[PDB]
Amino acid sequence: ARTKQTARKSTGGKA
Amino acid sequence: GSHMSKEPRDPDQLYSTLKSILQQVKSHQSAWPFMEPVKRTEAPGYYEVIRFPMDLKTMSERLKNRYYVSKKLFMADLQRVFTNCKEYNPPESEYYKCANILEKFFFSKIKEAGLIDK
Repeated sequence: ARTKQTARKSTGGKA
Repeated sequence: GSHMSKEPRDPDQLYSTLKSILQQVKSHQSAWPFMEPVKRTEAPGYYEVIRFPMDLKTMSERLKNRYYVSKKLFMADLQRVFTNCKEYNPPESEYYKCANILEKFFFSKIKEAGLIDK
């Protein structure tokens, strides 16, 4: 836990 | 110099080659997701698709633990990060293409590090 990833993953805007 | 520079083999020359590479792949923007393991669920049905989720973190950490005793091991993991990215994440989602972007860089790294052998 308490991880600071960057993979937006959740669909929102990536291109 | 003048040595082989095309066949690491040794678990040490490899480990840190792969260690500096992974470092560089990770250093390569495109390796921004592979860096750290995904939430497995925050991820839009990612683990549901990704039956093989590897991250540069576990890579350099496994590599750390002296797991990259093989040129391709290193690969199967890095190559893997790319696989999952390409597995689910679309080639337009900035994710997959990133895989291909760094994987390309990564490709120059290995071949330069005499790693890659396909």
